[PDB]
Amino acid sequence: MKMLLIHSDYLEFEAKEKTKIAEETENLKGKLDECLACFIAVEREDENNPEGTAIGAVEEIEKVANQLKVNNIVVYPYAHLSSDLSSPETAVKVLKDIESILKERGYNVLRAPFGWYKAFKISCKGHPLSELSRKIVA
Amino acid sequence: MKMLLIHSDYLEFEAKEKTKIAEETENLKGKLDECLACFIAVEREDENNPEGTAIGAVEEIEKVANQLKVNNIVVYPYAHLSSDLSSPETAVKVLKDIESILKERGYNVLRAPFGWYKAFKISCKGHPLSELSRKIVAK
Ligand SMILES: Nc1ncnc2c1ncn2[C@@H]1O[C@H](CO)[C@@H](NC(=O)[C@@H](N)CO)[C@H]1O
Ligand SMILES: Nc1ncnc2c1ncn2[C@@H]1O[C@H](CO)[C@@H](NC(=O)[C@@H](N)CO)[C@H]1O
Ligand SMILES: [Cl-]
Ligand SMILES: [Mg+2]
Repeated sequence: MKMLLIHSDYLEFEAKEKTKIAEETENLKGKLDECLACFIAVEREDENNPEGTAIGAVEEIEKVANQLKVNNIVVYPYAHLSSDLSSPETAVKVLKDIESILKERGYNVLRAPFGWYKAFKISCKGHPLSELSRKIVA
Repeated sequence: MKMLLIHSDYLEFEAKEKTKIAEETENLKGKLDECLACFIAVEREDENNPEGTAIGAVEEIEKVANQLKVNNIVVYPYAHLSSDLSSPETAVKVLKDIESILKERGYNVLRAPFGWYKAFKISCKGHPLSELSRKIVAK
């Protein structure tokens, strides 16, 4: 799994174009202020252990989110972070689990929909811990 | 080299804090509209051929910019795209070369400062060619 975590003034997105793997969700458009935007590519190795991957990913997000005193999290599928992707069924499973576990831990989570081409706007705060890269190996 | 190309309504940045490897510059704030924002990690393999790498990079930028009818290009140093980075000296050499080559080919380029912490803002247009990853192996 590869993740880029961006401490943002806001993240706004709008689903524009369907792909063959687009999921119809209740958040085709969405916005979250004062948030950690987590851009996530689910990778082929993740298929070995989808559940452990989600757990590892949540541990890293919470480390960052707690250091920054941030409760708003956007889980944003971002397949461009890796050229070794998992299958779509595994990827959906892992993204929804990261969301589900974060909500159980009291975070305010907005999941952007899987399998769409989307427009987005972001403003990255630019302090020393505002942009962080994490590689998760379960 | 790893590149992530994003077709944007705009890209803005402001340098905030100097890292220990910051490039000396006066270009500390900048904005470019209707651009292809090119986030670039220069990798250690690029050390064997910095010239071919910049040429390889520009070739890929050109193919996208021509498809999308874009003339405005941001060259934005982005180490997080790769876990196997080049030296900072090689990275700047390559990024500068990318800019100068694009400039010779008629593109307008904004180059974001290397080794500074920057605030930034981007609006990605959201279509199938609006975000592209490219791996450049130099010829
Ligand atoms: N292994 C994977 N990890 C994360 N995301 C994945 C994926 N496989 C497919 N996707 C999703 O399908 C859209 C098209 O590839 C991807 N779309 C995107 O990454 C958008 N940023 C484009 O605007 C994403 O929703
Ligand atoms: N091989 C390389 N390729 C591209 N950029 C590189 C580099 N080595 C160092 N940098 C730059 O130094 C900052 C601190 O690592 C890097 N900073 C950044 O990538 C910010 N966007 C996130 O901190 C970047 O400016
Ligand atoms: Cl979804
Ligand atoms: Mg738009």
